[PDB]
Amino acid sequence: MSTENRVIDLVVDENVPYGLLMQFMDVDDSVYPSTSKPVDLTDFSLRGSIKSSLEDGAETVASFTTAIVDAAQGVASISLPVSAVTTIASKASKERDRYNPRQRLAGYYDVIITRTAVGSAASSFRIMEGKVYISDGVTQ
Amino acid sequence: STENRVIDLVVDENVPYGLLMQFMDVDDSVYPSTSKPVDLTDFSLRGSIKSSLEDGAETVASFTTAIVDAAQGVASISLPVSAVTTIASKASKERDRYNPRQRLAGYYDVIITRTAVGSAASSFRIMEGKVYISDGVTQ
Amino acid sequence: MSLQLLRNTRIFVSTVKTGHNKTNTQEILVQDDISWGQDSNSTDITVNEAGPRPTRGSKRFNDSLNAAEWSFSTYILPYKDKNTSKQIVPDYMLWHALSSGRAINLEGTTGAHNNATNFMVNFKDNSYHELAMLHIYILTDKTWSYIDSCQINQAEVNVDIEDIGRVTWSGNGNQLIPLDEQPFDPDQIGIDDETYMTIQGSYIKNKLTILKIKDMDTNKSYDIPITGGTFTINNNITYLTPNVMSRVTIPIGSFTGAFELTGSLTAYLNDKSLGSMELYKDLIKTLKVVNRFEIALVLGGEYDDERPAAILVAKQAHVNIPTIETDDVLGTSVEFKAIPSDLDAGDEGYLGFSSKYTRTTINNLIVNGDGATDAVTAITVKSAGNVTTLNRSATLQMSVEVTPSSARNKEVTWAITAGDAATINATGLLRADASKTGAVTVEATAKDGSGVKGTKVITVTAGG
Amino acid sequence: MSLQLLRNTRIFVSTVKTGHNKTNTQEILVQDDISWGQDSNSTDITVNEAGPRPTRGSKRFNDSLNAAEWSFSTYILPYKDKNTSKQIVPDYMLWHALSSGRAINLEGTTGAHNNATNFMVNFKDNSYHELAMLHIYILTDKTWSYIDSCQINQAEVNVDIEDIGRVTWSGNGNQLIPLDEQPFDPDQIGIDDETYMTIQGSYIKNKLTILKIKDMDTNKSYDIPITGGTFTINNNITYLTPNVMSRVTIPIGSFTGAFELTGSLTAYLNDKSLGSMELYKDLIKTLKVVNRFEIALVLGGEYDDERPAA
Amino acid sequence: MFYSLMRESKIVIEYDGRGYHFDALSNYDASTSFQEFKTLRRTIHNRTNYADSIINAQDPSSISLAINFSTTLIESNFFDWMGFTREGNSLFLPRNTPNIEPIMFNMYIINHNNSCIYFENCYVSTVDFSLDKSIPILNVGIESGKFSEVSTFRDGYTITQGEVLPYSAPAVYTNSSPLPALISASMSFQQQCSWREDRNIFDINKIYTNKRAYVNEMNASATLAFYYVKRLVGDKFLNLDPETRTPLIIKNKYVSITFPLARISKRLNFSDLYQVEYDVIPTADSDPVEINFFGERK
Amino acid sequence: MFYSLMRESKIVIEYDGRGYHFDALSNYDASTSFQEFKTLRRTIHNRTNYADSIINAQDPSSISLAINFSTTLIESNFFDWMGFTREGNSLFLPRNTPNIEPIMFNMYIINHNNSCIYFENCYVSTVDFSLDKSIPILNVGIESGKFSEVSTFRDGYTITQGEVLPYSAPAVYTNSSPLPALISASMSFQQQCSWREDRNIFDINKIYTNKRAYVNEMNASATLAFYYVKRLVGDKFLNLDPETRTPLIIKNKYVSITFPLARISKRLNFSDLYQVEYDVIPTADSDPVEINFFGERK
Amino acid sequence: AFYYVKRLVGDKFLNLDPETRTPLIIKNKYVSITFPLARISKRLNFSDLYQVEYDVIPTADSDPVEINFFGERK
Repeated sequence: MSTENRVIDLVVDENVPYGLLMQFMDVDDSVYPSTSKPVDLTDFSLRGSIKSSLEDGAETVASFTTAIVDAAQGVASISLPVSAVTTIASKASKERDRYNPRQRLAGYYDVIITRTAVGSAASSFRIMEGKVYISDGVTQ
Repeated sequence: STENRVIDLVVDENVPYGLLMQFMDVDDSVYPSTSKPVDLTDFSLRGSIKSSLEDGAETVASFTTAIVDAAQGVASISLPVSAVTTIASKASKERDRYNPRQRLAGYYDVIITRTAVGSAASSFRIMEGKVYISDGVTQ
Repeated sequence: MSLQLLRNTRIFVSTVKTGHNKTNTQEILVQDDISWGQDSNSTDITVNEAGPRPTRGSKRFNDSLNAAEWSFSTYILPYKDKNTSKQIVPDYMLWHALSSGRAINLEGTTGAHNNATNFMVNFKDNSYHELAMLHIYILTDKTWSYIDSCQINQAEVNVDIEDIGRVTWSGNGNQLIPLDEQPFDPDQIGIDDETYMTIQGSYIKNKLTILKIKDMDTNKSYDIPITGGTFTINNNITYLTPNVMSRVTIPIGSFTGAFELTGSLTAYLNDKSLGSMELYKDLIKTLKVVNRFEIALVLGGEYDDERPAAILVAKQAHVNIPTIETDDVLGTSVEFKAIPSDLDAGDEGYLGFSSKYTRTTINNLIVNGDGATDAVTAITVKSAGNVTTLNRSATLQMSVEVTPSSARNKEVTWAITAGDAATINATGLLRADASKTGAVTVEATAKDGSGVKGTKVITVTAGG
Repeated sequence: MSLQLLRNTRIFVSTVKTGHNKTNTQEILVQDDISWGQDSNSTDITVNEAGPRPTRGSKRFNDSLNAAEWSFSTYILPYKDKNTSKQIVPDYMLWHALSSGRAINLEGTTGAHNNATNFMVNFKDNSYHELAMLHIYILTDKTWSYIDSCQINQAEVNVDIEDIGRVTWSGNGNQLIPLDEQPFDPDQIGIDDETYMTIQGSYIKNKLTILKIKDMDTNKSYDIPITGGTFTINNNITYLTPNVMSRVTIPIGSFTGAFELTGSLTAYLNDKSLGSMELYKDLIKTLKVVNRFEIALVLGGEYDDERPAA
Repeated sequence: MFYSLMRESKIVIEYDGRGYHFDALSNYDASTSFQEFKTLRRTIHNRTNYADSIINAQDPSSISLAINFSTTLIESNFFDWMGFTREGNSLFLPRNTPNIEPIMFNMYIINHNNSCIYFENCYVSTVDFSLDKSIPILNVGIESGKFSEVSTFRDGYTITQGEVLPYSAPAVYTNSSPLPALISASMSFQQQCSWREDRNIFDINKIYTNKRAYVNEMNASATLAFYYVKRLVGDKFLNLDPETRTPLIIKNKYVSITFPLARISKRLNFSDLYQVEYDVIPTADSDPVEINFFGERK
Repeated sequence: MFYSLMRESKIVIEYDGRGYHFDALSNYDASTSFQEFKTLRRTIHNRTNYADSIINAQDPSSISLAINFSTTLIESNFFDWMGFTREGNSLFLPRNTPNIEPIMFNMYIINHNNSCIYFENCYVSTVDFSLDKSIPILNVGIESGKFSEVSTFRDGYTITQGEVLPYSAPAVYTNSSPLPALISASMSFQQQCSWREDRNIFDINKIYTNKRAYVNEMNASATLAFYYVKRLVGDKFLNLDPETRTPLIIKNKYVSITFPLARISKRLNFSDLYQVEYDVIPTADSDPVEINFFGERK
Repeated sequence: AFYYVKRLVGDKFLNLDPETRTPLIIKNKYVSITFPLARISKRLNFSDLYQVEYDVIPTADSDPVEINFFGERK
């Protein structure tokens, strides 16, 4: 009955690899209390992309590298290497904000988890969405 | 709590600078928070002082990292008096509002790093902020 | 032993109280309506008894001094100086202290900064509790005086047709101080005859006033011949004075209020297409809480040959619901206010002054923000190899040609508008498929906001 | 492509928004001082910080529309019409909407009702929260417009000697609506030359103004030659508009206030019997909390032969 | 950065999995706060100056909305959620409170840039509107247990309030005999619930939020203001005597609150013009109080 | 029908069978109300929503009159009715309260068309007037037990207040030495009675009205406001020390309140111009407090 | 007293959650009150422009609260 929070804004650090890991857990409310079992990520793949705008025809700033850490514990990690961080930093907006000159808007990102197989239905699902920001660094 | 990486350094003119970081790992599960210090193995810190955040900015100076007493977690970041003079040379002539002795010299950030402790380059930024030169009178 | 006349007053604007040179102080050509002064507050303590033989006596105490008031009017007189060859208005530091709170830097890109094409003022850097600080120096005949630590409160500009373009300045100072000795030689700092000739060569006449208004929510440009108007740049600066019972006090510091860029524009009702009547009817029919209008008031007119002009641009403006002003000839009033996209973004509007505005220069000032940066004027989209059609399952990577050839932003976006028989990417590589037997279109628009259209009707068929 | 002049304005008063005929709409002969319009309210939201580098930006919202204001002046022009042979004033529905809140019925005995002798207006039936409802139609040159659901707020009558008898109307409407198409042919509904001649035959001159004042507590009629005066019929009508934060709003309904019939009469002091001096001295000598006077202001004068009068 | 303007907001009430976006909102007021346990342990050893304060609970929020009447009558759901039984477009005050706990619902206060404040476990505790010579408006008062900040939300695109109803003068009747010289008819309805605080030792080192509540009572009330008017000497209909049972109805063109039997108490004020004031409550055995909602044309 | 205007009214006080029409009345305020017993019998069987309210008593009325001083001095009867003993035109504050119960009288508030409100079992409970630089006026406060509506009444055609007394500046003396720099002399007199509620089980199903009352105490008080004035350094006459017993008189051209021995407490305010404030009450063994009423020419 | 300002969606630095211990300083050009560790409670008002209100007190084990008095030039 409560609300979800699909909109998440990420903040990356320039010159540093960014690593985010998501855990999918099955839940239920019954006579016995909340029973949680990790979701088995088999045939589950992720794919995320970043563009500088929502409107059609937006320039693709970069794309995220997807991997699954532990299927039994239902843990998947979505991250990008340091070179991708530099690429996004180059393509970010040059407009600074006072009280914190570090952060600059980089664009919008989405993540779809999908399960593709002959017996599996062609079902996709946008797990998250939001904007990507950059914390500019001076080292390196 | 939350995040407090942003702290500004005020270095003194004509005086060598040295900062002593007692790395620590507090956990608030138990009401008296655990005072366990992190153990400094396979750790290196890197920090450069660069005027402004724009790309291609000239490197005003570079921090000199010291790792001592790894067991109890403490560490030192420092730079010689010559580095202090080089920083003070390029500092802006406009003085800070709250202190008429400080002048903005640039930006900085130090980055911890694990080098293949588990075949992973787990390097993340520790702190950040602005470096301020405080004009001296002795010399 | 002498009387002082107002006609012999000379006003100098300074940023320094010592070391006065030609880059810190210049004379400001003022008019008859110049005024300055400082008022004082007092109080009367009176005993209020009720019995017979009551005490009837008062007593006065000086308790505080008010902030000094000054005001004067000047002509908008853009010109180019021989030293730097960059268009500059003589009272440029007034514009800077109005626009931004940083040190003056005409080479920069915020506040009052000039160029080889035009003099520009933008309010992108006015987020300060104490804007650039001036010192008005007043010279009446022989005696000197000045107001200490002034701040430009506002600048009134009245669009009064059959009159010359003029701006009225107002502000406040900490204290008016009379000076017995000459601060600087007014003969040297004051403007000489050569620059006076150069200035009087360029005058802005309020009669030749064209206005450019466009509804950003509907893309409808209106043709409104103005009758009279005014716009203000207001800072709402309030001066703080301490309260001390034992000694009189003068203001110590100030704090800028809310930056307002409002206006009011009167015009007659026109039944012609895209006239005043259409704008009034659209505004009273929509009845919207918020409006997005682009307003570009161009004092001095637009012409192919070089003419002086002063331009106010409001990118995202807010227009009040108009009212009909019943006179011998029916009219209306278009009261507007330039609001920013975000509160802490500034950029509510900007101004461009120059004695050399060709129509293209003001157009690219309006659409690009600078008179020197060229802007695209027209586009015809080009296919890959002068191709006129396409068949099923065939690519068409279309290109673009733009005019002028020196526009700063030569890029375009891509879109499909009419028909559903193809798809286009960011680069422009149009792609189709089978079962596409309809006529589809392709469009392109520039990223500088010029409003240029690139269209082509490609006759995609089912193939041979 | 045309400019519109105020001199070509023509005003029609209607009780219906459709089916306009000669019994629902008539032209009202207005003067130079005619005016109409509608104002809008707004608001500025400004951030008021105290620190260094404060935010200096504002924002405007249209929040509501005010009630439409209209006003015009007309000459008091009684005459008899050929169709009914009953004395009637051309702007009679204005008088009715001022007087009573019921449907117009000139055959009745309340509000604006006429006769073979005179046209009469009494306020015996004005106990209504919403008086008779009009619709002012404005024709400037070629374009049309009208104010929706008007109400007669007041009627100013200024007794200005060496001038003609005139009445100034004021009121409010829900909304001013511009009409692109012609509602009704103004040539037919507008007054023709015959009734214009009949009207201009009868004019009321404020100079020939006799006043009849009598103290009902003492039975003392006074002879007061007037110098200048005015009387008002006021309804104190207030228009209610709803407050909605998301959308602009126009007034929705109204409510009549307290009906006031005041006046002011200036005259010179006369030492003659039953003059101004006697009235002034009696009034300042009695010093009574309440007075019972009979006042009959007769514009246009009284004469043995037939004369126009209000 | 992003400032939050009240005028640029949207209030959506989430009930039964459907979003009731309440447009035609004149003004709303809300606040959020936390409860602290601040004790100062001054001892003979150390007469300290620094307190021991820990935040352990969320103070319940008190949200008040002012909503204009609308043609689609979404605002009657506030009576529906507050406990009234429904038949057609008329709301009955039940003889007995139906359930122990009130009807709980969530509420969103949307703003630009995915900003939102999420009030949960809300219940309608007060609804009162004054039928007067100004446009009627009902001020509802809801109390929340838990407030939160969320990124995505529920926005009532379809379920919304229509155009505001035009003003119409109120009139109060006894059966069908009008009561003369009305000034201001104010109606009040309440669901005086109470939070059941169940903060226990298992919630130590955690923030507690109220979750469950019970209804102490429901009631319908009205205060009528008249001018002291008498038509006869020693009149029987209009006087100051109390009326144990009398049928009353406060009628409008769009709403009519009916008391099948009413207990009226009168109060005379010797003001500039004498005013009498009624205090109308339903009797013990009176039939359920009616509240009709007529959109247009009754 | 007939509306009731305050300006068109006449207040007549009925004492001893004679009507004291108190003209020169600046303003009066009054209210009438009833007492209810409203209980809600919510049970586990039926958690009802309808209360059990019965009107069983009339709440005592609190009528306040503001009366200008007059040349015929009818207003001194308020001191006479409140308990002061009379000798000539001077009213004494008795050493002991004479009777247990106050002096009861009825009061009418007449209006046009035979309309009236009849307050019964009234007593004067407060009288205070401020001698100041404005026209003096004494606000009397009476409490009623029973209010009623009557057709015919008592109207004081003859017994009426004359012309208002012209203003005269107040002056306060000690013996015959004037006290300088007076601002506002305010005098207060009270008869702090209390209603004896005797509502019993024989009054069930009936409306009860208070009938009998007893005097808790009478007192005379005055608050004097001066400007802090000193004539000498270390002055003895004018200072801030309390004065256990000192003869005081607040004198006017038409009234003079005398304290044969007074207990004065002083209070200094550091305002724009320093002001001292006295608190004058008669001592334990002081002679009766005098209140003289001079019509004209003393 | 602040204005309710957020820079990100789901921001961590600026929110309504209580802060058990955080170093705070209310600084001026002539005075600076320092709380080495502070207990902050937040309160949001849905006024014309949303305002948040803090309630800053020093913690139990916080170092002494500083009050500096700078005459001129710090």
